[PDB]
Amino acid sequence: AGTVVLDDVELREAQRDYLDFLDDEEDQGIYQSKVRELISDNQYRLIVNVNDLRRKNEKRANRLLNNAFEELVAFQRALKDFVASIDATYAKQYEEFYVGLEGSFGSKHVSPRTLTSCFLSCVVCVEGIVTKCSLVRPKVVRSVHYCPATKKTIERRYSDLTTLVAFPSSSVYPTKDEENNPLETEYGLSVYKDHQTITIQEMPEKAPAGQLPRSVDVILDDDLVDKAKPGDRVQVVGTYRCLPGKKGGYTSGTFRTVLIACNVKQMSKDAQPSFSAEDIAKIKKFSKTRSKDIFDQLAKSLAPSIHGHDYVKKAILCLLLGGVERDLENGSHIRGDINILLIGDPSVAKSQLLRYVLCTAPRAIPTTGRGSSGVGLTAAVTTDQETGERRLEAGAMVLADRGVVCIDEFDKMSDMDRTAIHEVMEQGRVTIAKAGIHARLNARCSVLAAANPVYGRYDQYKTPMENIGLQDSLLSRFDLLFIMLDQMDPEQDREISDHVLRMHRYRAPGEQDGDAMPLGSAVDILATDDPNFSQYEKHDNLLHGTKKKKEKMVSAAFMKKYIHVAKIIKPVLTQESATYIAEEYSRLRSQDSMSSDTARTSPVTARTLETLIRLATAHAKARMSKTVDLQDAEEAVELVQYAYFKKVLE
Amino acid sequence: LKDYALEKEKVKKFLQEFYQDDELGKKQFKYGNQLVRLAHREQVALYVDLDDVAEDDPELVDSICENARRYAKLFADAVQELLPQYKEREVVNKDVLDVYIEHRLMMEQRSRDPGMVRSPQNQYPAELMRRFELYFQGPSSNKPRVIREVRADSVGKLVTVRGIVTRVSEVKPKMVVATYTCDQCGAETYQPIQSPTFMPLIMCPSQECQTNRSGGRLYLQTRGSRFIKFQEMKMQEHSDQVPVGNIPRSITVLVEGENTRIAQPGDHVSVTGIFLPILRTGFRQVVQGLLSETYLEAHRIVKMNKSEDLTREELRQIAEEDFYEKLAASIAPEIYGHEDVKKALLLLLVGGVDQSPRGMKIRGNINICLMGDPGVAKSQLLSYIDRLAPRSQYTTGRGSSGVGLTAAVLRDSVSGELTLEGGALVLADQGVCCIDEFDKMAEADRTAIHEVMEQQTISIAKAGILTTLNARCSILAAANPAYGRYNPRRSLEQNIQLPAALLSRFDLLWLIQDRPDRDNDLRLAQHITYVHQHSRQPPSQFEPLDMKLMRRYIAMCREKQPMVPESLADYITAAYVEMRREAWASKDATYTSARTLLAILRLSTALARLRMVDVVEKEDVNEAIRLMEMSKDSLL
Amino acid sequence: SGFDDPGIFYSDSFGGGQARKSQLQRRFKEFLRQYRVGTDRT
DNA sequence: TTTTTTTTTTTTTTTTTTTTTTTTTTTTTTTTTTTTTTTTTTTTTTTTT
Ligand SMILES: Nc1ncnc2c1ncn2[C@@H]1O[C@H](COP(=O)(O)OP(=O)(O)OP(=O)(O)O)[C@@H](O)[C@H]1O
Ligand SMILES: Nc1ncnc2c1ncn2[C@@H]1O[C@H](COP(=O)(O)OP(=O)(O)OP(=O)(O)O)[C@@H](O)[C@H]1O
Ligand SMILES: [Mg+2]
Ligand SMILES: [Mg+2]
Ligand SMILES: [Zn+2]
Repeated sequence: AGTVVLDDVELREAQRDYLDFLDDEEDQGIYQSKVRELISDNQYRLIVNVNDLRRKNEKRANRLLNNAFEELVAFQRALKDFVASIDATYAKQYEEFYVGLEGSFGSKHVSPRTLTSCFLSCVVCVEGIVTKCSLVRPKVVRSVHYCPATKKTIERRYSDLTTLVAFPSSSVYPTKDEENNPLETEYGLSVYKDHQTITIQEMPEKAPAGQLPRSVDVILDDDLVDKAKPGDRVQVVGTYRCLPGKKGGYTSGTFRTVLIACNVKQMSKDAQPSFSAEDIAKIKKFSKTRSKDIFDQLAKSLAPSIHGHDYVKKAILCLLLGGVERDLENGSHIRGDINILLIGDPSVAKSQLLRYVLCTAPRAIPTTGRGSSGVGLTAAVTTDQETGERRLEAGAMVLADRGVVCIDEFDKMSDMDRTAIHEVMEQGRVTIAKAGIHARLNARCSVLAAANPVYGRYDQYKTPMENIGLQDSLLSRFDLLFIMLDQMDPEQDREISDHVLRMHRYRAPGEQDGDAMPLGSAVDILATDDPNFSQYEKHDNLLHGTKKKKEKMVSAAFMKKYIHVAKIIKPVLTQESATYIAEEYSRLRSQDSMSSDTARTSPVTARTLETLIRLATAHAKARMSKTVDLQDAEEAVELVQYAYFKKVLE
Repeated sequence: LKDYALEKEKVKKFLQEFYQDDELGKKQFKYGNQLVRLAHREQVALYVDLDDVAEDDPELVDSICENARRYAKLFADAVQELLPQYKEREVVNKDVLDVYIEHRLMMEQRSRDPGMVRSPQNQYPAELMRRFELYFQGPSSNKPRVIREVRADSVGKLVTVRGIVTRVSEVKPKMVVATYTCDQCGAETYQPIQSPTFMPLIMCPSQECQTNRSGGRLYLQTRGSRFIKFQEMKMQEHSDQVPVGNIPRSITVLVEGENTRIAQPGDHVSVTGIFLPILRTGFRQVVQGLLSETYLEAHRIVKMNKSEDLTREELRQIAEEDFYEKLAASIAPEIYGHEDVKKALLLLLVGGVDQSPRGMKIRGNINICLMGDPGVAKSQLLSYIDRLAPRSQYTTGRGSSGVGLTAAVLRDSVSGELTLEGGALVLADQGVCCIDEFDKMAEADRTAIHEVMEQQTISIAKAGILTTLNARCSILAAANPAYGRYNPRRSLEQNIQLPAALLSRFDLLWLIQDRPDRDNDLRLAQHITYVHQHSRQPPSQFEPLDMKLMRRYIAMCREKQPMVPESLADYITAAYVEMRREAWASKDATYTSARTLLAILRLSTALARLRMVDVVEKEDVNEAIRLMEMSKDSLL
Repeated sequence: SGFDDPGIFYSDSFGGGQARKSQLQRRFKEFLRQYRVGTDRT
């Protein structure tokens, strides 16, 4: 053969439609700005919301989603044309520009179980958990060969025939000149694109509870390779395709299918935020208006469904803001995470606070007493069994690096596990070694833990030392230790019960009118978008989640935005704050700090001094202060003074 | 694009007339002298510093870095063609490879007939005749890369990466040029080897056997063939360049030649090399295309921070009477207090001197157990000593237990068989093993540590393994004595809770207790707030030494074997018998044995090493005894 | 690595019954270059 | 310059050979991959005086 096409009508029309869609200037300017932004960010993939195409062109959107390969070829040619129009040299740098897809794939949004053969050559959106990743390998796309005898230089092109027919002429590597002079390959002048394969499995929480998991293979090519690691929950948008078998004279009719990714995005749509100019202005005004009691307002707005526990909510706000790590020049390290332990009577809502943090913070990992044992909590070392090499496996605390581990039923863990937690809790790292490999994994996680005292209910007539069952070294790791009692006072009972009944009465606004909460039975989730991978008035409207209109509460979305901005602040200890903190620490170390019939809940060590510093720093962050002023220090000291002592009754 | 004849002339000019003033402001033609040494077979590897090339041809450096195999070949050819005119005398034929080379050259000139045109396949391959290796020291203008980020866009480029060596194979003969001989003809056949495997030749291609149309079967021979020292190492990302939720990424480094036997497992190295593919033939691959494995082809391996391989004032502070105190106070200056603890840790770093009398080895290593209350910088001191010592390993709790401390037999990858890999106590052999949370260590590990601390070996007689490992490592342990806290209502040996054997193995059991104390708590809190405020320890009388300088001083003190005089024997004996009488008389004392006397002796020899004298003096003994006494001071 | 194929190289013979074709070709060559006509006076 | 026999000589074929071109064409082993056991090295819940 050797035929060329003379202005194919469908490809011409498609490229015209796609370039019309991309050239957004008479329209809102969205994708024209996006293409500028990839030029400036020095990238060559544009992610296109398919809903925008449906809005602009139903016919393109449907044809693209149902005939993915040639449509995507048209739309990448149109993208290259458009990029050249904006900037021809940038378009000259990259051989091809790519298009990823995003948005709402209605029936094309599948799971690895539901990705059947009717989606072949369609765009699909598959969600699952990465079970295995291959190594990132380079695949040669253009080899350059020098002939030392003739001084000639040769280039050979290898087209991407991953899912196409590949005749053997298409894969020969040149080794000889025409008259059998040897060629030497120019590695630096050749072009490679790196290639990866991952397997996506149906998420265990979404799989039918009875049977074995279903998987799909995914080919990742350049820009997309290291986007996912084993254990990650990801969306992969791409084309579902049959791979060719080898040449043979006989075939079973059986084909091996893969998904060729055009886009990979993490479930952590909570690990990447989006700030508009108005959002930033709102944050700045919220911080400037009341730069004194802003912390209290944020704390009291934290777990609105839980009544009470004002100090505990302040402490959780400090944990969510964190301190600042000290990275000394000689490589030494002081941690900047706050670890909190909640001891208390049954049914005082400490699991509710852990659940709130789980649904609120980014990179938050849940774990219960005996459901994460040994190597499931810190890292593990296993042997590859294919290459025979040792590999690392990240446990709960490595996966929560720069995040939170919410350890529920902390008292029901084994002592082996609780002593494995020590190094992560203080030095923020996991050190694991077998013979062929030794690593030091970063686990810079804060620990929010909830436990019951020994005897299940807290005895008020015993010291907190013997109600908590924890040894002093472990207790020292937790910088704040809250005893949450069930004081059966009638007045506090009235407060709690009125609150609880108001939350049991609340009905969502208009969305519901007397109806039930759907179970979400695995075909309903694929019907809509996944909120996990999905795409701000500073206050909530008041109805009866609160009794009366006397004090406003911060919006959850705005609070996420505000805390994300404030977490980056690095306030500095001022000399007055440092002197005050030092004096308070020396007072607190002393016996006069505790009266008679009051007892220490946890020991006061140098870790308590860093606790004061970290709490004061978090308080300063809440105000966006850039300095740790005396008010921050005294707030931290009252937190510590509250948590570290308990009156014992007779 | 570019003419390689012009480029070879460029590199010839650079080699011939590049000069510096390296030896005391003297222009010396840096690469000409090395070419002379290479021509006389007195030097094997030539390292071309691309900084030198950039000094007078920066675009040559850019070409080198963007196609590095080509320029390694061009530089090797230029050196080959320059060597004959830099030869001043006759090589003495150091080895057998030289005998083969000069017999081949002799016979080629003998039957030369120079004007004749030979076949292109009828000469010696260039790599068969070199005896020199050429490597690049990458320009300092190229920033070091992260192993994760060395990808397909850097194939064929000269890159530098940094990492920890996790696994390095033994040096093995990799064949470079296979040599065969014929049963008919008396010529030699040569098969240069680029692939990871080769198919040995069968027939010879000689002219005399092509004329005769004989069988001419050829026989593969190690004798005339050419091999190179070859190692395979794995190298891991540093903890500080791994992304947030990830594990470190390994790269395979193919080390060969004069670059072998530099990196051992656990070393922090910086490797310059070319990033190259290995074709993935054979594997019935899911994806069509030419997929390949990658590796780093090593050019320059440099051991970094703690693995790193003096001015008159320097010797001035070494000879200063306060050198011991200054070094000890440089130990983690961000931890306040712990002055004598830091002195003991310094002695552990220096160590005593091993004695081998009449076939009965007694170690020189010093072991120290810090058993203290919570939050007293034990883990910080352990971590500092791990950062500072040259061969140190840090282990915690039970994350590296069992074969993470001893050895395990593991499937080799290079050939494929069962190779022994050492754990922490082998990677820390002749260094420091920092064992944190010692009281919460699995009992099998504790028994292994018994044998390590006295015999300095690990004996294993499990199924796949029957060996004795060398573990000549000092042990720096940290523990909490009993229930987290020291309580005076109970004796030592009850809140120490170490068996007399294990307890006696430690030269110093340092007790730390943080009893509250208002002015002392203020001093600590001020120190800590300053550290949090400036990311450094507060100014003091004497600025603490750099870790590089501390390492240099400790290393100099290491090869300083001092002896114990006969004159001190009575003084030392009296000190020992005294310590032993308090142990017997006291009712709150730990186990005392002859190991206490050996501890005196090796502590005092470490002090003498710190004074860099060759004879232990009474003040060294005096300070050693004071340290042993302070180690149990907190219980007073 | 496993991309290029250098050739095979061989050397000349380093020395070492019924004459082989190599020896016969050598004798033919020496006849061509050593055959001699004429006489002492001519 | 009317009649008249050899002479070719262009046109039908036919032979006919020599040479180049054309036409035809599954089975059988091997090997990787996956999924199983199985001895051994730990290691995690069992109890006492
Ligand atoms: N202010 C409050 N105090 C106590 N309980 C509350 C409060 N507000 C709500 N609750 C409700 O109490 C119920 C039980 O709380 P939860 O299960 O979180 O208790 P818990 O402390 O985890 O108990 P346990 O220690 O046994 O696990 C929850 O349904 C929660 O909604
Ligand atoms: N002089 C000092 N004494 C005690 N603690 C200090 C001192 N200087 C700093 N610190 C702080 O102590 C904190 C660390 O606790 P550390 O590493 O001491 O635990 P540890 O000694 O191993 O105790 P545990 O027995 O609980 O494991 C560090 O953040 C460090 O900044
Ligand atoms: Mg609970
Ligand atoms: Mg510690
Ligand atoms: Zn031969």
